[PDB]
Amino acid sequence: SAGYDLSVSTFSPDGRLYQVEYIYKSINNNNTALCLECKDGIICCCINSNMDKNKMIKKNSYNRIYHVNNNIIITYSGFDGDARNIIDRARSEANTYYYNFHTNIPLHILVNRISLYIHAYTLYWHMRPFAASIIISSFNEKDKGDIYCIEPNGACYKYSGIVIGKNKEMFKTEIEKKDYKDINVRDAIEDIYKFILTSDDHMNKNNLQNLVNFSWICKESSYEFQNIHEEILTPALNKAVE
Amino acid sequence: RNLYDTDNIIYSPEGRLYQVEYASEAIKQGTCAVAIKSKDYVVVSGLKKCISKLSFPQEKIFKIDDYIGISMSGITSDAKVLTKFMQNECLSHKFLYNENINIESLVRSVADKYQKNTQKSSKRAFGVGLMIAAYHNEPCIFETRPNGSYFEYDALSFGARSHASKTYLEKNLHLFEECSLEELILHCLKALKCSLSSESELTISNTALAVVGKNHPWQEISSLQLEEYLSKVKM
Amino acid sequence: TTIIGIIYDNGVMLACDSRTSSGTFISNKCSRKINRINENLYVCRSGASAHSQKIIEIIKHYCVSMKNENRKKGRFHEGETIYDDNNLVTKNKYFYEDKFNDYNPLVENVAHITKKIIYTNNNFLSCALIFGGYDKIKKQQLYAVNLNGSIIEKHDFAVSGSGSIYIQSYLQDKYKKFMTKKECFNLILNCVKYAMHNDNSSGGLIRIVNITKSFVEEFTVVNTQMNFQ
Amino acid sequence: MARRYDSRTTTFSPEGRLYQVEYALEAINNASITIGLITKDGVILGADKVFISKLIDKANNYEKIYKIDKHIFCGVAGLNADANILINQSRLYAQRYLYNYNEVQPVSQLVVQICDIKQSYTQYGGLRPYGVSFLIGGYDTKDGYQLYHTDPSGNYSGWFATAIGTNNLTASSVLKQEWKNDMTLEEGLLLALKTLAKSTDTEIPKSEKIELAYLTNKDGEVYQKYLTEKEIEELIKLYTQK
Amino acid sequence: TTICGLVCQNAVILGADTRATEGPIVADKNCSKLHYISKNIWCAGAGVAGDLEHTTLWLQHNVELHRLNTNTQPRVSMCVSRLTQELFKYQGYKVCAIVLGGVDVNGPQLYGIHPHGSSCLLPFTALGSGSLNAMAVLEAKYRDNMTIEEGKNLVCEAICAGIFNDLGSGGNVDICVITKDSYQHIRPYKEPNMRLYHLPHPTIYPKGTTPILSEKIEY
Amino acid sequence: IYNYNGGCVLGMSGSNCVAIACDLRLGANTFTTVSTKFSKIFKMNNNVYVGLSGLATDIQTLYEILRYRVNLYEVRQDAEMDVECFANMLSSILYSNRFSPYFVNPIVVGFKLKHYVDEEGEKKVNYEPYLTAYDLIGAKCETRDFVVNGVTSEQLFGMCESLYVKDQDENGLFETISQCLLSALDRDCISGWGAEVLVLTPEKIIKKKLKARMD
Amino acid sequence: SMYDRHLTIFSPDGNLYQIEYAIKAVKNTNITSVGVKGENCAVIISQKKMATQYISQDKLLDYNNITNIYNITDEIGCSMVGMPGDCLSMVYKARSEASEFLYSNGYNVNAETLCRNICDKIQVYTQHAYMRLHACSGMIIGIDENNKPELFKFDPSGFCAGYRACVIGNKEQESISVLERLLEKRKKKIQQETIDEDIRNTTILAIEALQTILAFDLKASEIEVAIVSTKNRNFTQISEKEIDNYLTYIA
Amino acid sequence: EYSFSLTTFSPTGKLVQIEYALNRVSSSSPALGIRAKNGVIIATEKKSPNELIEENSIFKIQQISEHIGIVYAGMPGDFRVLLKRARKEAIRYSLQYGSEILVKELVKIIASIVQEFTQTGGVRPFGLSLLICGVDVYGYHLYQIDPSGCYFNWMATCVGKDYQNNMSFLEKRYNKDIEIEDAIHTAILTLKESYEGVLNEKNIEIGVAYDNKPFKILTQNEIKDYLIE
Repeated sequence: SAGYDLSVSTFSPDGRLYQVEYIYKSINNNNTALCLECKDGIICCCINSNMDKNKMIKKNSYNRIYHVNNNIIITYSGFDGDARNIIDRARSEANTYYYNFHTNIPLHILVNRISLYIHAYTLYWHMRPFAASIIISSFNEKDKGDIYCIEPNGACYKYSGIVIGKNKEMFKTEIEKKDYKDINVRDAIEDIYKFILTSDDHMNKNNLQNLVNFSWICKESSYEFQNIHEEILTPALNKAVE
Repeated sequence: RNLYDTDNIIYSPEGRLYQVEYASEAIKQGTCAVAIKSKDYVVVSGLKKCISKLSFPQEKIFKIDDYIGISMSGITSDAKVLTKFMQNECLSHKFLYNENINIESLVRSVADKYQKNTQKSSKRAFGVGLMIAAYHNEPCIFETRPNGSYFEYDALSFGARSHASKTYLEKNLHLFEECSLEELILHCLKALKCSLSSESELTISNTALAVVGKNHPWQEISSLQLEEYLSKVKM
Repeated sequence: TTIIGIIYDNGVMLACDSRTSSGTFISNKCSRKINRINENLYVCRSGASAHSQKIIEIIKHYCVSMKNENRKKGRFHEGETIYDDNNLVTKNKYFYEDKFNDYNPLVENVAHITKKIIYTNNNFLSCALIFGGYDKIKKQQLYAVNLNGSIIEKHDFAVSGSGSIYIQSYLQDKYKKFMTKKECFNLILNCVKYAMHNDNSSGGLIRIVNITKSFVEEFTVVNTQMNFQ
Repeated sequence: MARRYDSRTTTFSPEGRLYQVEYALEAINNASITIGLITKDGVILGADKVFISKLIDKANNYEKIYKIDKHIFCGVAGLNADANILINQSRLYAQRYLYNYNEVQPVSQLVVQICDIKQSYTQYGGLRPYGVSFLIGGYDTKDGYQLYHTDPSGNYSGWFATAIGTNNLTASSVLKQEWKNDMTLEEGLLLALKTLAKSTDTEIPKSEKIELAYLTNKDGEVYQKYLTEKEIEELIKLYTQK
Repeated sequence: TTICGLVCQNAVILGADTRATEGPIVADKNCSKLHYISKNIWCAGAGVAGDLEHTTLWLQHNVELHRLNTNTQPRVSMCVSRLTQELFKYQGYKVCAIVLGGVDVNGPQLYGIHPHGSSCLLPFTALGSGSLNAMAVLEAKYRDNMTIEEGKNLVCEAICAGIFNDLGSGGNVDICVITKDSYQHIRPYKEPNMRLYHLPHPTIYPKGTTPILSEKIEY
Repeated sequence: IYNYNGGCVLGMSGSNCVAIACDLRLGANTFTTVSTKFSKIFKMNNNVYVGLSGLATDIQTLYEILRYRVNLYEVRQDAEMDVECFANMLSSILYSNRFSPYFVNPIVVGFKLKHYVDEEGEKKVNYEPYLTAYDLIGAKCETRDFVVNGVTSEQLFGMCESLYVKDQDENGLFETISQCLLSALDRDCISGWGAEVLVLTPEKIIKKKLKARMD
Repeated sequence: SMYDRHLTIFSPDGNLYQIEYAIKAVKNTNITSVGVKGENCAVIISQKKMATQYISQDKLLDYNNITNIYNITDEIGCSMVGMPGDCLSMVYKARSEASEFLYSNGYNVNAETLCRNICDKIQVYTQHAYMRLHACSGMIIGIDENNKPELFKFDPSGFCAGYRACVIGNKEQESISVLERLLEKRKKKIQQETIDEDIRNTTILAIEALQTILAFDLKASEIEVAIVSTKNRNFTQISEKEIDNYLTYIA
Repeated sequence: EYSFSLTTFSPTGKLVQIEYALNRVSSSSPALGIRAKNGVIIATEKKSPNELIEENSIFKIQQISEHIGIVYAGMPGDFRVLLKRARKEAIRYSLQYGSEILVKELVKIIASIVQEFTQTGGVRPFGLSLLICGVDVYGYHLYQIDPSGCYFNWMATCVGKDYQNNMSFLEKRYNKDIEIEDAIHTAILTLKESYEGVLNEKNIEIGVAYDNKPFKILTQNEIKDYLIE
């Protein structure tokens, strides 16, 4: 830390590479993002907690749920600009694959190419490393869904459900209570609200039709990306407890 | 602090990019600018700055396309680069195709122009925040921060005494149903006056104001037309 | 030259003559035209010999690059064990057979390899190719890459080369929707032999390659034609 | 951004000088000494071989007096490593002039070419200067025998006798006190030994040491260099008269 | 320009003529058209001698550099991919039909390159203007697994068929045997004799005219 | 090679000496002469003589390059450059312009300079002739005896074949190459306005300009 | 200046501390990967565990995905251990070389040439100060053209020695002793009639070494082996059903 | 702004970064070169390693060309990039001139490359010293290239750790007319005395020129006969 934490291209005497763990505390002070697999389709979640005091944003304008190829959900938790740079690069790779192969890019190599693009910035004097943790998901019928989480400095890791953001420790401990791989996707929306109401540090409280927004890729969406229509959110807002 | 400030690359031990947090407060020194979104109109007003009582008031409101206008607040030189970029973008789209540029897509096209000046170390973040107010098929207001970020609002304020003007807007929910622009333009002008310092210059015919709406292309409010609006503000 | 591809019930069969003629002179007999790209798909190459060979070299490089790229990380199919002649009637029928690396996780689709060509020879390059191989999703399939990079999936059969026109209607008649391996071999053998009897681009021996779900078998046949009329 | 890591090698000092050139001059003030001498017969260059070991070949080579062209040659004093960069460069210059104008390059024109490149590094580029300066003696049909002394700064000067290197003052003093305007070749050679012996405060040279060369144009620019054997006679002659 | 080569039981044999022509006339009767690529592979070529001679030099030294960075003996297929990519880039301008044969971890393999970049593995071949004449006698007499001695004199007949029947090829024949251990390159091998030999008649010393004689002695 | 600026270059090898010869014409068009001093034989080195024949623009332009690189090689070497190293350089220089050729047909003539002991008290040894001939794209047509290029290449081949004998001394070799050149230039109407035979030995170099027919 | 932060600048003792620090970065993951070389057979092991990094460790990750073993071509495989991003970047560079070598030379790259080419780039990092070393040390196995096994290890410092029983991880200081000792038992056994006994002489030898280098129990779901022996020459990951079969040869 | 020299003149007029590179060269295994009447010997000691390593897989004495060997003493990573770049020059030279490159021009070319990294920006000087030996038409040669880039002509030299007394040992045991067989005897002895814990077998290396024979590296069978004395 004694001058070894200035540039991303220097190793500290204890081997740990600074300027990257500082990013990790940048994303961990950002709005949380959630993504877990069910027996019908992946359901994601983004709780825009930092946008509660503003009271001026359009109701459901802000959205961190992006899709590529109409069958791959990409959500992030970090700098909303740096991540948006990657999505356009994720879309570029998907386009580049189709121009060559007549086929949507398989997810397991989309996360590989994105992991290299994100990591390529952690190798230079000048370049500023990205400050975004990327969650990528896709569901198929012959093979069930799968979730990858591309942290800063590469490290694409396959999950069965992940939370990244400020309270990711208090969300994981509540998600692992139930094996959601056997839980339906319609009734999993109710469950994640109970976590948002409780595990969120009073940022969201009973007025969250706008702060939190999310989407699935499930059978009722024909295994294609789809934001949940508002007529399904409110039945899932039967959160009246105590 | 002293070490984690020199370049726009180093992250503070709390993960904060100081050199874009510092440029994010250059907008906090520009004069106030207020945008109000009606059901089918958008009203943008900004306070021009006079450096001396001989100088002409500085221009605050800029026209981008037929139905797109902005109101910068920050470093004037940096904004002039962005207006030229936006103007050359709406025109090219109206040339390559025959449509009007998608305002949502145009904001993203300028929101990542902020970004490319943040990854590198030979560049600096733009010191200017914009107020992209437009009517594509529905009224909409955008705002771009010096760090790559943009949001769709229902009302804004920029910098100087924006907290004072926001209080007026935060407590006014009428603006959605505020048809009869007369009733809406007063709401914005009252908001701009709120930020304006008392025991100082009052809102005069040297404060910018423009509208855009359903069949109302981006137009300035002429001083003869504007003059009576200021009169109802005094009420 | 001539080049055939027939899709039978449980595989695809590729045949070709073996002769590179250079203006009414054969530069060499027994020139390979059924080129292996990957263990599960092969390529029939025609047109200008220089162009086709140098395209195949590029594609093999792409094929290798994309085969190991779409390799999933861990271990798969832990407990699964999904598995399953012509006896020299045609004289001097050489033969050997090799087996795949099954389940098809690593090896890539034929459609993937196919538009490499368009992306590569959408140029001023004269070569017409026929792609045939097995695939995990679309079982057996046969792509015909035309002169300027025009692929269309041929669900029944594909022909190319100079001698194709001489058996265009012979093959359209003898074809059946689901032919067995023996019928397909005889059909594809007689198609080439007839395309050779009446074309001065007739090969020497003819090389027939069969792609199935779990193996590829390759034959070379040394025979001529003698009509009785 | 390596701004903190830069040395600004091309930046003026508070007193209007350049520190990198200031130090480069110091580097060439600790190198072996080189002597230049113009006689009526020809121009004499003689430098001192810094001792390394008796295992040095010292038969067919020495690293102080190189050949730049058939009519130009130099005696280097400074960093031997980057001299070969400038020697090869000046060899290219003297051979490209002959390529364009179909005649050998005048000495005064090669020097300005090799001094422009030497100066260019201390003008722009952020690179270190060439810590090397060498006398460039040569014969040109226009202005006869010439002798030019270069500098890491890039500014040269014509001379009749110069003694750059370590202990140059004690060798310029003897040159200034004994350089007659009109000298014969053998007379100049003896003077070169006298100034080389006195510069390194030795009464007699050793011939496993300082080496000598000259031009003495004989309408064909003979350009001879001494093997050690011929210098004993020069050493013998010095002993007889001194 | 009559070059040929065939595959034998455990070695490759390359044969070539010795004659370079401006087209109406012959330049020299002894031109080494065989070329050393590496110790275990040799190449022979036809076409324009300009592109032909440089390409082999370019190929030999690239192979040698490859054989240094890598620590194994060069592969025959490595040069075929190297040449054909080089020949493919220059669409057809670097006109040089080349046969290169050698041995590697695989069997003794022989490749016939073509000016447009095409290549093919053959058991026996022949290029040049006398290729057709040389290829005929090759086919009439070639067998599989010929002994080195028996296959060596077959090339002698293969070349001599092009020596005699073709105008553009003639002179001595030279052979190279590219066995695994090393090579054997025999520079003269044929071209019989006993014609009317020219009587040497040197003009006497007091001939010529010499208006000027600027004698000088150098040292 | 062009009829424009018609000129030929001839080289021959003796017992222990080599002779290089050329014609001195410089013809502007095909049938129009402008100079008879245009020597096409250049001294690359003490025992490396190159003879350039063809278009005089490319004769001079190539000669500048050859002289610019031989000097660069020798000066960087502190060693005399030998023929077979120089000869291969000329082959690659011509090839580097494969598609914008130097329209010349060079001849390289000069001794080979073996370097065995020659005795218990000697250092260097006897010399070897080393004749060689090229074309515009640089094909090293090395030959143990006479080599020719130019517009009279075909005229010179016939005469040299019928007059050259195996080994000859300096006096004998000069006469044969002179007769092989004078009577070959007299059959060309675009070259041969005066010859320049240059026979050189390990010790001396002889320059003679023959009284050639000027027609 | 005092900036030994540069990737290249020699410290006054002649050392590049960044190389030492990058090597320390590989040890920090405390992931041990072991590969041994036998007769016409080579095997390689990793640990299938999360690299010791900032992110939270294994809770919902499907452990099948977490592997330290990749393959470069159909016949060349590697085990990169280091920072997960660098290891992923190293294989893609490695894959390109073996692919480019094939296209440019018409035959598959040697297992020794691929790592030498890799080291020729890791040197470029070591010498250019504008970038940073990949904190990745990898082990590469394969079969040469003589049907002989090959094992090579490279380091964040460009160094491509190539062993016959190699270990990478945080215990290489003492793992060099056991591996040397445990490999002598197969030398003391001079039966010399092992006909394709890679299954019961080499793979079991490597698993024994891992059980001894680090003193856990090696559950079959937390290790993985890969073998490029002759008669396969394909670098196939050995399935879990027979990995615990060797783990049942504790007897 | 990213290309500025990191090697700058110290106030006392010394390229201090080079002095650091020479410190590390003076701490590596001693390489050694000796030239004789009819050949050149380059020898280095490769410290007795663990039995895990394959000794032949690392060789500090590599070969540049047919008659030009090499050995280094420094960082092994830089030797490979320099050796590989040195072979290109030896091939590029031969692609112009027929003959094999000779040592004097090869050393000058390589030294110009070592000097470049000393001056150019953003890079560090090479941390090694080379001993290029070869056989030419101008006899035998033995050169040494410093990290600074300057090269020296030697008759016998050392570059490794404790080369001060190591080279002093050679001075009293070397003469110009030394037999090549005796040269190897002296080369072994000087390495033997410097190597603490003398076990000079399996941990030594020799490369010989042998009077215009191709450069050959003596395998250990041909070395044990040189360790008797």
